[PDB]
Amino acid sequence: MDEFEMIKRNTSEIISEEELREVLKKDEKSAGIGFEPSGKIHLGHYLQIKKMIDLQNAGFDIIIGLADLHAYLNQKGELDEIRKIGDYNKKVFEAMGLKAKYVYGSEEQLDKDYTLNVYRLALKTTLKRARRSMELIAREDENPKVAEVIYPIMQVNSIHYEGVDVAVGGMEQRKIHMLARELLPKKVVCIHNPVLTGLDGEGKMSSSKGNFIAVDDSPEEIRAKIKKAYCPAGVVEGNPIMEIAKYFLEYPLTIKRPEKFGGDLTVNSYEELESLFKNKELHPMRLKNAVAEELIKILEPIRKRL
Amino acid sequence: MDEFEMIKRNTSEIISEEELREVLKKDEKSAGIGFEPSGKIHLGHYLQIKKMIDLQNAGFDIIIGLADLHAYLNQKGELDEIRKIGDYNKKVFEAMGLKAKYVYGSEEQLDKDYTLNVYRLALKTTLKRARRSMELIAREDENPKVAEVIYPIMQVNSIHYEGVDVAVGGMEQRKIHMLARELLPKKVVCIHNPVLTGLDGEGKMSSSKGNFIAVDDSPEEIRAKIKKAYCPAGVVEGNPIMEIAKYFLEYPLTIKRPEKFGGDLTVNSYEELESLFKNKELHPMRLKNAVAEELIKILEPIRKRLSD
Ligand SMILES: N[C@@H](Cc1ccc(OCc2ccccc2[N+](=O)[O-])cc1)C(=O)O
Ligand SMILES: N[C@@H](Cc1ccc(OCc2ccccc2[N+](=O)[O-])cc1)C(=O)O
Repeated sequence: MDEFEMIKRNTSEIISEEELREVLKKDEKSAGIGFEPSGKIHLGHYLQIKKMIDLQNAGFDIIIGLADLHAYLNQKGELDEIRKIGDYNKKVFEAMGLKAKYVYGSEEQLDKDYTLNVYRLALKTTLKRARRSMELIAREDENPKVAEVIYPIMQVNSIHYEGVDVAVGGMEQRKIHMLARELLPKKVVCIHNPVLTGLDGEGKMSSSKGNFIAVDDSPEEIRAKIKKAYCPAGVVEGNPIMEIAKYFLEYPLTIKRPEKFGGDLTVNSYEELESLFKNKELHPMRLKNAVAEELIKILEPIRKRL
Repeated sequence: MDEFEMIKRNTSEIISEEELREVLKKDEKSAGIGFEPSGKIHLGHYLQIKKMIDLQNAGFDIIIGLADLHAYLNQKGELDEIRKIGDYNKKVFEAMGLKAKYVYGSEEQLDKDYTLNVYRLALKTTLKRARRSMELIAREDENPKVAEVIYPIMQVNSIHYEGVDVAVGGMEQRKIHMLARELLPKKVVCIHNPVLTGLDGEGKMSSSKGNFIAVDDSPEEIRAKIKKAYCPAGVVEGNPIMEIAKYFLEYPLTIKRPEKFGGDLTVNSYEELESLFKNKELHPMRLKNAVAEELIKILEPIRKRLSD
């Protein structure tokens, strides 16, 4: 019910709870997230988009940032019209149902007033702090580059020119946000979403890793990717199919099971599901076939809307 | 003599010797230097301006850069209207005889096309490279700031957007210029002028430490400032008064001396003067007063034009 807990849902960290409550009292508020344009949109993008719609529905005006520059800066893509990728990216977010104010990076990040504050910011940032903020975002080049330390201050100075009271992002962005809370004049609050494990089970879910499900993928592809996933019995930590169960699932839900071995088991909470998978009452194969079907149902509207 | 040797004169290093010749053969040609604007213009600035005039005499169109932006980036000053300070510096350089295209930094270091190339350059520059190039130009901060690593690329990028075939500066700016030779497509020629030691002798000449002789200093000060200089008999290295004779005074010179100790002696070259000090044949009080009197003469026209 309460808009606080609706926002706090599935959020690993909120800095801070109290500070959020004070700016909830304000009449007009803004929340902002930024995405580097990626070819295929995966589930980790959806989870963040969910929380923006939660803030949007809570009265927030939403700013979504497309970091077309950081593609060159972080060597993500040496393509000119990456905006074309971001166009589709912008379209996919609208298909999910988030009407926001999409601000491309190249529009606002070469202005003289902004570039000045970037140097002003570099006057207060130390080399050690900047590298520390990029331990989970950068590429960790053997011969590191000057662009690595420019990425955080541009990230921090962007938050300023967007003036968003709420700054959202993955847990990867925790350190740049703490740096931004230190240097920026206004103390924006930070909402950090959990990092999804991949279907490989070894690393985080990223498109380049290939361990990703796409809202654009075909129903049979979702069946196959899940069928091969790292779903171990008695494992809830590091289990990606259990992560899908925690976030993108709707309760109650019916799991088909013949009565000889148990019976149709309707679950009403992930904590119920977590207790049954941990004590080995539910088999991974059964969990995979169940989680797959709802995901196909949930991503199907977003699919046809494209 | 020839425009080469006039340009080589009193230069520590020229990268490259063969390249400068090819630049001189080109009819149209440009050379550029840059200065962080300071309140008082000491002798160390005059030496750099001289070599621009030597480049200007050879036909090089000259560009002087005023690093108004780097007044904050290196924390040289937090004052806003540094322009008025640098505007006084403009006329000061003209009195020395240098008419040039003065380009303020802030008027171009914030453009869209310039800023973008800074990032594109940061995608080819490593952190260790920029940190080493800043060794002689740093503030020796305990916790280094990101602005220290940003500074050299802006220089390397400023050199590009000025397209100056000849990039000239102090010997401390060597590594920044060696970075521009590696990164920039046009291999600009580098001319490195020596570093003048300060009157204290322990440090170098800077407007901060106060061990400087300004071109607007009053004639009695030049005598008193030189009177308390580190002039060690028999040492030419690290001798500031010796360096004044090497780069600024004109020859031949006759030092006044009673006959009993050798009489008035005629020195026709700094090498002869350098030989006498090593051979103890010349006392510092003599060399001090002699160097001072010749200096006020040289600084007299520049000093008068500033007045009124
Ligand atoms: N680091 C991300 C990419 C990224 C790049 C720039 C960026 O700053 C812009 C911004 C910042 C805070 C609030 C709102 C906005 N905004 O412009 O809407 C945000 C994200 C990644 O690793 O994907
Ligand atoms: N480093 C100096 C100050 C300094 C600042 C900027 C600078 O680059 C600009 C430039 C460079 C070469 C040719 C032309 C131009 N230009 O843009 O006119 C050069 C020197 C000091 O520490 O005193």
